[PDB]
Amino acid sequence: MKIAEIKELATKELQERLDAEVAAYDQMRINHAVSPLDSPAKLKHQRRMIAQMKTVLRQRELN
Amino acid sequence: GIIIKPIISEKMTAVTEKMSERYGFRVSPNANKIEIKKAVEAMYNVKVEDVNTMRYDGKRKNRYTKSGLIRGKEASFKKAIVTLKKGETIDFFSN
Amino acid sequence: SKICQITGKKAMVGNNVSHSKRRTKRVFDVNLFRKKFYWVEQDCWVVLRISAAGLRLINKIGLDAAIKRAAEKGFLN
Amino acid sequence: SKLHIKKGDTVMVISGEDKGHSGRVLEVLVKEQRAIVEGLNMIKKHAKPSAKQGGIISKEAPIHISNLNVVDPKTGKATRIGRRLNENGKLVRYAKKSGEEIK
Amino acid sequence: MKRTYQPSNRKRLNKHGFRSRMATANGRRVLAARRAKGRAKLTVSDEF
RNA sequence: UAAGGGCAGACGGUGGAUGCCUAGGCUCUCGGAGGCGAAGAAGGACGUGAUAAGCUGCGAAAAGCUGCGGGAAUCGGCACAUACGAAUUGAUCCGCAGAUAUCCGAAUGGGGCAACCCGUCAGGCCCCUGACACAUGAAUUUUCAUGAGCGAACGCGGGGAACUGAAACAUCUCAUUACCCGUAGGAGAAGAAAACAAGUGAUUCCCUCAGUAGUGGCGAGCGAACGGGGAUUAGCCCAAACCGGCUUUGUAGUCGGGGUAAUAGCUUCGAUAGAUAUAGGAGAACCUACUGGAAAGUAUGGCCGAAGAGCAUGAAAGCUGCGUAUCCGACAUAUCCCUGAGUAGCGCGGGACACGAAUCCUGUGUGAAUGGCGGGGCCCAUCCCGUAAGGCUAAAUACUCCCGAGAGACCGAUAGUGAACCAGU
RNA sequence: UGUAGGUAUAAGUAACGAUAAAGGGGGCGAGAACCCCCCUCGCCGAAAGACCAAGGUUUCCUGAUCAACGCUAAUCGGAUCAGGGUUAGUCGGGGCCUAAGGAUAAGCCGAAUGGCGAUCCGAUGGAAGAACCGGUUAAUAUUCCGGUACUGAUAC
RNA sequence: GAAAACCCGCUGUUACCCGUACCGUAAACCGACACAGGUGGUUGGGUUGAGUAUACUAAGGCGCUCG
Ligand SMILES: [K+]
Ligand SMILES: [K+]
Ligand SMILES: [K+]
Ligand SMILES: [Mg+2]
Ligand SMILES: [Mg+2]
Ligand SMILES: [Mg+2]
Ligand SMILES: [Mg+2]
Ligand SMILES: [Mg+2]
Ligand SMILES: [Mg+2]
Ligand SMILES: [Mg+2]
Ligand SMILES: [Mg+2]
Ligand SMILES: [Mg+2]
Ligand SMILES: [Mg+2]
Ligand SMILES: [Mg+2]
Ligand SMILES: [Mg+2]
Ligand SMILES: [Mg+2]
Ligand SMILES: [Mg+2]
Ligand SMILES: [Mg+2]
Ligand SMILES: [Mg+2]
Ligand SMILES: [Mg+2]
Ligand SMILES: [Mg+2]
Ligand SMILES: [Mg+2]
Ligand SMILES: [Mg+2]
Ligand SMILES: [Mg+2]
Ligand SMILES: [Mg+2]
Ligand SMILES: [Mg+2]
Ligand code: NA
Ligand code: NA
Ligand code: NA
Ligand code: NA
Ligand code: NA
Ligand code: NA
Repeated sequence: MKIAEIKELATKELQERLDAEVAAYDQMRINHAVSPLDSPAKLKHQRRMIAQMKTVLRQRELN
Repeated sequence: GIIIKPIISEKMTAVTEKMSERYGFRVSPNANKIEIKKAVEAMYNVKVEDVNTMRYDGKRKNRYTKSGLIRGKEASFKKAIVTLKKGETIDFFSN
Repeated sequence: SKICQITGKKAMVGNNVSHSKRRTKRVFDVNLFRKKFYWVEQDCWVVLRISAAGLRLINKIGLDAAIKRAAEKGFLN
Repeated sequence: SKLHIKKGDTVMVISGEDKGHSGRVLEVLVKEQRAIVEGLNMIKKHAKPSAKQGGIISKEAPIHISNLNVVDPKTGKATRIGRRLNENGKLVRYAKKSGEEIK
Repeated sequence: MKRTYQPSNRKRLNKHGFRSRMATANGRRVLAARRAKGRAKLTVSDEF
C-alpha cells in the first residue's frame, strides 16, 4: 500500500492491518535469512510501510 | 520482533535429525526465555516445551583500509534452542 | 557560615606587621558567641549566634526591632 | 544544479578526439559531471574470463559534459540552450541558435 | 620478581572508575579537562 | 699476471630531497548571535543497511516516517561493489513545520563497579512482559512555579603564591599576576556631588596633560589628578512631616499594612508593519587555419559587455559548462512640624588608594548633632564648595565557542594547528 | 655530546634464551633435520600429571593461506582470512545479611571548594530452597539425551 | 578467641537473570619478548623410606623452534 491508501483507512482497520503487516515483516525477515529472496527490496518496502502506518496512527491519536 | 534469524549449521542439522522437535534461533540479547517462547509460539503456531539460551559476545575483527588496520567488532547476540511438543514441527524452507 | 546574625559581621583578612615591617597574613575574627534571649513580644526563647556589636544593637533598640531589622537586611538567615 | 543535457538527448562533441560527432546520451554521472554518448569514446577493456570467457571488450567511456552541446533540431548543429516558460507555465529547454523547443 | 602492576578489576574500578571520578569536585575537573581535550577514552570504565 | 684495489665516464639500485600542486592551517575584517538542560543537556554505550560495519546519518517507526513550498530526471551517504529496487500519477534533493527518538549521564523510585541490579502503588495482559507515578531544595496552596548540570572569551566577587629584580637580602618588586573557588548578562561594572578646584558641573572610553606632581632601604622601582580636545549624552524614584481606610495592641493612644501627599542648596508639610533572512527563476556573445594525444595556445576574422570575478573542462576560455553584472521571487515559520543612627566622629590593630601611616574601608572598643553637618593633604580661625548615613538608570566600552559573507607583498606536507590522511587516533 | 628521516662502519662478526637427546621407516608435498603415522631411545612423575580462583579475552574447532609474525626452514602454528563452537529449577554468582571502610539523616564546624556526624552501601565472612549414574560432539556438558531423584511457588 | 540476617520459643501447570569456549607453577596472567623470574587454593599412584625427603617408575605429559 501507498500513503494515500493508508490514510484512506479508518483507525480500527488501520490498526488491524498494521498488526498484520508486522507479523508479515517478521516472517519475511526470517525467510530472507533462511534463503535470500529474489527481490530483497520487498523487506525495505515493508519496513517503510510499517513506519508510515505508525506515523498516521500517531497523527490521529494527537489530532 | 526479537527473533532475528534461525541457526543453520552442521550442529543444528544433526540436532534436528536426532530430535526433530528441536530448532535454533538467533534472538535479541535482552530477551528472556518466556519472551522467546511467546514470540516463537505467535510466529509459528506451535506449543513450545522448553527453551535453552546462551549469550554470545560478538567477535572482534580487523577492518583493512588503504593505510593500515582498524580494530572493529561484530554485534553480540543470543542463541535460543527451542524444543517443541511431541509431534510438532517448524518448516524453514517452505515460504 | 560563622557570621553574626544581627549585623552580618564576618572575619576580616589582614596582616601582622613586625617592627622591621615584615608582613604576614592573618585573620581578624569576630567576637562571636551563642546566646539565649527572651522574646517578650512573642513570649518565647530564641538562640542567636551574635557578636558583641549585635548585642549592643539589641540592648540599644530592643530584641524585636533588631530581629526584624536583621531579617529585612538578610542577616537573619 | 540542473544540467544542460539529459538522458535521451542528442548531443554533439565539441572538444576532444571525437570532436564533430553526434550521438545519443545513454547515462549521466552527475557527481563527476560526465555522460555516456552512444558510439563515441570507445575503449578496449581487458576482461578476465571470470564473468557471470573474458576477452577484449569495446565499450563507451564517459565524456565531460562541458564537451557536449545539444544538437539544434532545425539545422542539426551544436548550440547553447536556454530556458523559458513558454510551455504552459513550465520551464522548457530551447536552442539559442534558432529558438525551437528542445525535444 | 614481583612487578608493580598486579591487576584487579574491582580495585581498578574503585580507584579510577567513572563513579569514583564523579564523586569528587576534582574528579569532575579531570573529566571536564579530558572532555575538552577530546579523549575517546574518558575513564578506565570505557576500556575493555 | 692482476687475487684484490684506486680514479674517471656511462648505466642501474636504494632512498625520498627538490620543483610543481593542494582548502588543510594562520592572522584578520564586516554583519549577526551570544547559550544548551527536569518537555531530561553536554558527552557517551548499544544498536540500525541485501550483504561484516571503520566513519557518517539515524533510534525498535532506527542511511529513516508525514505535510506545505521549490525543482525536474535520476536516485538508493563515504572508505576506487555489485546486485536489487524507487521514480514524470514527479523519486532523490533543497527551505520551513511536524512524528518517532533504546540505555547511561544533573539522573531525580532505592541502590550501583556509568551504560546495570532491585522495587512500591494504581492500571492492561499471563512465573513474565507495556504504558504511568514514586528524588532533593528553596518559593506557593495537597496544587503551582523556579532551581540543580554543562559550556568559549569578556564582567563582578572570595581567597592568593613563588621563581625573578634590587647585580647578596629582610622593607620594596614580581603582582592586588598565576592559580583555586563563587556568580551574572548580551554586555557587565560605574553613574546624577556631603564633587572637583581656587571656575567647571552624573558615569564610561579614546588623545593629551606626563614619565609631570608625588611616592620610594628617596634604592630598584612605582606613578596620578586638575585642565584641554573628542566618542556619547539623560535623568529619575522612595523614606519623613500631614491627611483619610483597615487590622492589631494598650488604656485617646501606639504599632503594622495598603491610599494621597512629595521629595530637597533649602526644599517640603501645615497655616510599526511592511520589510529582512532562511529554498529559488531568468541571465549576452565564436568561427577558420597551424602545432599537438588533447586547444582554452598562436595567427586570422567576428560578436557581448550594468557580464573582462572565479572555478571546471584532455595545455592558459569574456562568447564550452557552472557562474558573474542586472532584474524577479515565499505556502509557512522566525527577526526587526519633617530631612535616612550603633550611623558621622574617636581610640587600638590593619587594608585599599600612584603613595611603604589626607580622602575611603573595618576586626575590636566606643559614640553626636538636627538650621545644623561634611570637604578643600594632617591642627586652628576666615573664606569657598557641597548636603552622608535609601534606590534605579540607555549610549559611547570589553569579548568570540557559534553562524553568514569576505581578505591577505601569511604557510604550502620535517612548513602551516599536535592533527590536509586512520588524530587527541 | 644540536633535531628528523635515510643509509653506512664494526661484520657476514656476537648471538639464535637452561647440556632432558635423539635415531629410523612410511605419508603428503614443487620443496621436509623440524609437519602427520609407526617403532625404538631419553626426561618429569608432591610434576614438567589432573583441577578451582585471579587475570587474559576467541587464543577453542574446522577449511583455505605461508606475504608479515615464529630468533633457521616449514607442507606446521597460540599467525592471516572465513565459517562454526559456550545450552542449568538443583553447579558458580546474583537476588538476602552484615565487617573494616564509605555515603548520609537530625545536628555540629567552617573565606569558598567543603570537613564531621546513627540508617543505607560494602565480602575476603553468614544464609542460600534443591542429586547422581551412564551415553553422546570436530569443538559443550552435573547444562544435551536415557534412567533415577529431589526442591520452590501455583490452580483443585 | 566478629556482626547481622535467619531460625526457634514467647493431580496438574510452571521454575526468571548472569557465567559456562580456551590458557591458567603459564608460549594465552605480571615482567617491552613464544623472557631460566613472580603468581593464592585443591589433588598428587607404585617400590624405597620416619617422611609430601631421596632414587627409579605407572597414568598423563614432554625431548625445552636453528642444525
Ligand atoms: K545460562
Ligand atoms: K663527547
Ligand atoms: K571447561
Ligand atoms: Mg676496476
Ligand atoms: Mg643515480
Ligand atoms: Mg517506538
Ligand atoms: Mg541515585
Ligand atoms: Mg636579588
Ligand atoms: Mg550565460
Ligand atoms: Mg567561462
Ligand atoms: Mg605537520
Ligand atoms: Mg657520545
Ligand atoms: Mg671482529
Ligand atoms: Mg645475548
Ligand atoms: Mg658463536
Ligand atoms: Mg601442572
Ligand atoms: Mg588450535
Ligand atoms: Mg590447514
Ligand atoms: Mg622465517
Ligand atoms: Mg586459526
Ligand atoms: Mg544492609
Ligand atoms: Mg574441552
Ligand atoms: Mg616462563
Ligand atoms: Mg594436600
Ligand atoms: Mg609417594
Ligand atoms: Mg622429589
Ligand atoms: Na680489480
Ligand atoms: Na533511578
Ligand atoms: Na538559473
Ligand atoms: Na599538462
Ligand atoms: Na582455575
Ligand atoms: Na574470567
